[PDB]
Amino acid sequence: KNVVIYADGVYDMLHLGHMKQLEQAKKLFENTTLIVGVTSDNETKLFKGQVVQTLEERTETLKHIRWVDEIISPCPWVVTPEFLEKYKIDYVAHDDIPYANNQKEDIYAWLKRAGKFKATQRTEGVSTTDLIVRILKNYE
Amino acid sequence: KNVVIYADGVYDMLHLGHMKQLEQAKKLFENTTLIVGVTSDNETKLFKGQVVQTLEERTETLKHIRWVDEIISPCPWVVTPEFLEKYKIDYVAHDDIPYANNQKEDIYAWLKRAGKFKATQRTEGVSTTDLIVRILKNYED
Ligand SMILES: C[N+](C)(C)CCOP(=O)([O-])OP(=O)(O)OC[C@H]1O[C@@H](n2ccc(N)nc2=O)[C@H](O)[C@@H]1O
Ligand SMILES: C[N+](C)(C)CCOP(=O)([O-])OP(=O)(O)OC[C@H]1O[C@@H](n2ccc(N)nc2=O)[C@H](O)[C@@H]1O
Repeated sequence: KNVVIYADGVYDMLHLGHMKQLEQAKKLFENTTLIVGVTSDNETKLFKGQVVQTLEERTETLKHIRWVDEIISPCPWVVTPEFLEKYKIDYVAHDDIPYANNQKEDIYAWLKRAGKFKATQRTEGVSTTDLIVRILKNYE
Repeated sequence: KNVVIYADGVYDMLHLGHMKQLEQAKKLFENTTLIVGVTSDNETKLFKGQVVQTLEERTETLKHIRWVDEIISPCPWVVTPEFLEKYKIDYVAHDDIPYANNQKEDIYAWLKRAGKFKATQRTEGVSTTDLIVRILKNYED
């Protein structure tokens, strides 16, 4: 009854949305190991856009989060079944929103069809960027 | 054996500096209870300046940090002997820069004289605002 959970992400400018996500992942079953995958600077730039923080920084911050049991740094961009079998992963946690890879429309779709995906919910309006937006409007 | 450490703060827009301070506090001794105090919205505006996040949001964020054993929200601005009595605190953990208000040049002074203060180190250039400065200095994002 100990279920391995893999949640992957850039985890740039770690903020309460990520932390709450990691909490949902950890708490999907009574007993878990939560493995966090953090993407590389270079893949993140190729496929998404430039990263504010290096992989080292993004990895360091996540060590402070209560829910995290293990970290894979760097992690791959797309989840392969070789990868699930290597880290003994039972389910992959991430939001519902289809995640495009330029021509490939949802890199998580295979996992949903395979029965190996658990949806977590986004939290809105608490990003590191929304916080600065509040500062620039209390000025004004 | 078990030592009770009290770290107090605003803990606005929680960032790696804060987390590292808490980590240091927690690890001051082999066995500890880390109690974190989080200041009220109105006292923070009155004694320090704008607080971006409410008391509820600052409290919630700290819920997620590995080192935190207990939170006192809201906490008082100035530590008193009665407060250390109430929670059984051995040491208050904070950076060693004297912290002024209207009445005293260092609100930590009595604890420092009393052998009841543990200095933690600041970590510079990792704040939530410093991160947003790196986006803006290189708008290539
Ligand atoms: C690169 N991948 C495909 C391997 C995973 C990347 O995933 P991502 O770009 O959604 O990364 P991210 O760092 O933005 O999000 C990481 C995790 O944070 C969660 N998240 C993020 C922001 C937010 N406001 N609420 C959230 O719940 C996302 O749902 C995701 O589950
Ligand atoms: C208001 N008090 C007097 C009740 C508590 C102290 O309030 P404060 O203004 O220092 O709060 P703060 O939130 O700015 O910082 C709280 C704690 O994080 C530490 N800190 C802060 C910023 C930073 N870059 N590194 C840190 O180590 C501070 O030294 C302090 O120990």
